[PDB]
Amino acid sequence: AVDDWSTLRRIAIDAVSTGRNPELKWLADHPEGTPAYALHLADPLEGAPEGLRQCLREAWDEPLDSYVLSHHGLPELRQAMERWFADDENWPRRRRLLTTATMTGTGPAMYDLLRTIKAREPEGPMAALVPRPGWDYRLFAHDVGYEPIGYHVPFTSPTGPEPGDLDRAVEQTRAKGLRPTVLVLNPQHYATGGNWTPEFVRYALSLADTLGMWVLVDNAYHGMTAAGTQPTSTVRLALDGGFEERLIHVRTLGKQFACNGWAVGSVTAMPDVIDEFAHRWYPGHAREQAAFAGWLNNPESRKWADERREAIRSNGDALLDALAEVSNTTRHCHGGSPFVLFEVPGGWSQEDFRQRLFADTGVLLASAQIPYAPDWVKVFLGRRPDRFLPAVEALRTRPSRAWQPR
Amino acid sequence: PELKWLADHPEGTPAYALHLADPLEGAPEGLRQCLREAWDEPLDSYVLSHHGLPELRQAMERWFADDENWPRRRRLLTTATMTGTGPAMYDLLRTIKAREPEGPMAALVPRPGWDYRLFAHDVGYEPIGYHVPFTSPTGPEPGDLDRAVEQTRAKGLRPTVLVLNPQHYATGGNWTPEFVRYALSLADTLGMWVLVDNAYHGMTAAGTQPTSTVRLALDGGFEERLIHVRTLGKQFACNGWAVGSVTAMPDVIDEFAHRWRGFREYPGHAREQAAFAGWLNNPESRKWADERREAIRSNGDALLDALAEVSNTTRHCHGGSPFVLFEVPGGWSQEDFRQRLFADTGVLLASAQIPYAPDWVKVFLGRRPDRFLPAVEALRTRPSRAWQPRLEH
Repeated sequence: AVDDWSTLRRIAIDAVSTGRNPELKWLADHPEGTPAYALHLADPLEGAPEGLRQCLREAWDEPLDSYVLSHHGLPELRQAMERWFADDENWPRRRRLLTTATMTGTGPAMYDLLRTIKAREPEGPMAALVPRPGWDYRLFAHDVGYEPIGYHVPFTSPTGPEPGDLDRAVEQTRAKGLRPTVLVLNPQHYATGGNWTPEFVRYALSLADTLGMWVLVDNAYHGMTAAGTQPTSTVRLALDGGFEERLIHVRTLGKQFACNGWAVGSVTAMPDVIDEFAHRWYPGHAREQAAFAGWLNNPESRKWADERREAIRSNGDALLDALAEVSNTTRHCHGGSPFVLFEVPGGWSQEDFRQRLFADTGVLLASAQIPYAPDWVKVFLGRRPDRFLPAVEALRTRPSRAWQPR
Repeated sequence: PELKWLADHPEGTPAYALHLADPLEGAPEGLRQCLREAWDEPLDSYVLSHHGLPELRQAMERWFADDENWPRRRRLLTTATMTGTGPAMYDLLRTIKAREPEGPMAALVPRPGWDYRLFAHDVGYEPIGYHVPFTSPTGPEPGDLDRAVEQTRAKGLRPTVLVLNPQHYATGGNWTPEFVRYALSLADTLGMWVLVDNAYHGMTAAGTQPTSTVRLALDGGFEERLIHVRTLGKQFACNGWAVGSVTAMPDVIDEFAHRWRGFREYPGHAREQAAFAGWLNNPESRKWADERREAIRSNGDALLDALAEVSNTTRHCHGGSPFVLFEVPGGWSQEDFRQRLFADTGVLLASAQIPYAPDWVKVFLGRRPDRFLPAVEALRTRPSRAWQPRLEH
């Protein structure tokens, strides 16, 4: 019965404009004293696991407020992070890649990695091959001086692009007179729920090697596939295939541990690359770095992550059942990243639909943002069940004409 | 180089690292208490407002407007910064570029000064330095700005941005109202944006009145292209927290927040921001800041006294930003001097980095007296030949 309104008010309401996104106006107009549930972002508002917050609390009296004098972050965090991800992703022990810590988000990290690659490569016309739909890679690419070229990602298939989808992007890059310079992969895919095939990832890695392209793999959701799913590990496939020199792995700790605002993540690449990245393109936030190191070295973190994969599975099942009671549109729950997709009832468009649904039920859902299929909705599943299931209940019990085709 | 010396330092003797603008202290206890007490609140998520956490944006706007004596009525809007005022100035420079016609642009920056030239070059401005005299406690004169404008004109560049830093990193200067007024009126005539960095505004030695650029600007009507930037880090002994503020006209902040910052960074660090709002909204934060200006004054006096005891060179303590400057004895480069001094005394100092005066040292004063004064005593009681001239006429 516990909702999100008090927290949404604290983080989204202000006396000046809070942003251009429509949902911020809906929140500003939301009736005070009535429930509101936020399922539109991969961002659990109930907060981080207690074990992590306890690490932060217990160090309040330690001198952790200054600059951090290693540009790569605290060694204790670098080590605990590389350990946790290498185990999670079954990295081989025989590797030359080194791991550096990032403290202001992996968005900024991939922006500066695109600049790092650009600095290492001969000046010329540069394409970044990015998944479409996908996360925000195209925005960083454009601002750094690459033309972003989308490769098709089907949302109706649990298994992601086929090799021919990549080939078509390479062909369009050549037709535009550009060199294919970096390929972004995101096999636990934001935000279709896909878990791309080892077949396609191996194809992508071999094609990149043939073309001399860099491969940037974003593994934000690798550890958050629904229980019973086997996530494809790009680093394992790449190193076993002998593609290492131009591999860059990026992964936020925030999506993994319900703490997006902590902004701690990791970048793993060849030594010369992480050296240029960290020095050319002092850090801070030692309190977050010290707290994460203690948490990741605690076996409770692995237990909590395992339990969360089971919650993602059961949460999706519960949402699917509710959607079946209130609606008759197509639904997907592919299990590869923690999102459910469903089609907007006929005669509605997705924005009007979500606005009306939020007014009638208090449940705020997100546009799926699929460019070739705009009128689909996406629902994030990576929340504690005691905070996700009340939102499902509101959908199942509060009537709305949003569900009825026009 | 300095970090290397620190590593070869013998274990068993005190080392005092005074070469950074960082006290290597815990942040004020009240601030850390605010962080600790909120450990069980749900503050781990992204912030959904593109200005940062509302309670912090509001508290820091109020605290700075009081500290800097801003007029109560103004159209400027204040946003929070969550990744450093360096990235913020990078994004502000890009916001300005997007609003001006294309063509070659100069950014006028203080020389010596902070690293504004690095951001300006990166975004595609040519950085043009204006002379900042370090011997005067009041900094540049109007003709120093006029010279940079004429250099800009001779290179066929449009002067597009002027960066002002009146509590100056890192000379100690406190620039005069007359100079800042001249700079604002000249920028307005030329259509230049004024970016004022006020990192050290609240950090002047007690008894020194910092010049408030925003007050002078708004009194004179120079609002439309004014941008204020100010970190909380240097003042409140918490460089690692990367919380600060930017204030500009509403349309400028919106583009900065939505497009230039907003297409790269997602707002976060709600824990730091809530802790700062609790601190700034506590009367103890103002009391602590006042007590800190007294500590900066007494620290600088104590260093000057110790220098008079062990040395016979020119020294400055201008009182406008928390730095003491002094000249190395004859026959010493600044690097050899600081390396010898650190070896003999355990006290590590910084180069002043004055390009027209290389062999000078600077000393940051913003640290607790019970931690600064032991370093001063080390300089007095540990003999060093660094203080003796190595030249003879």
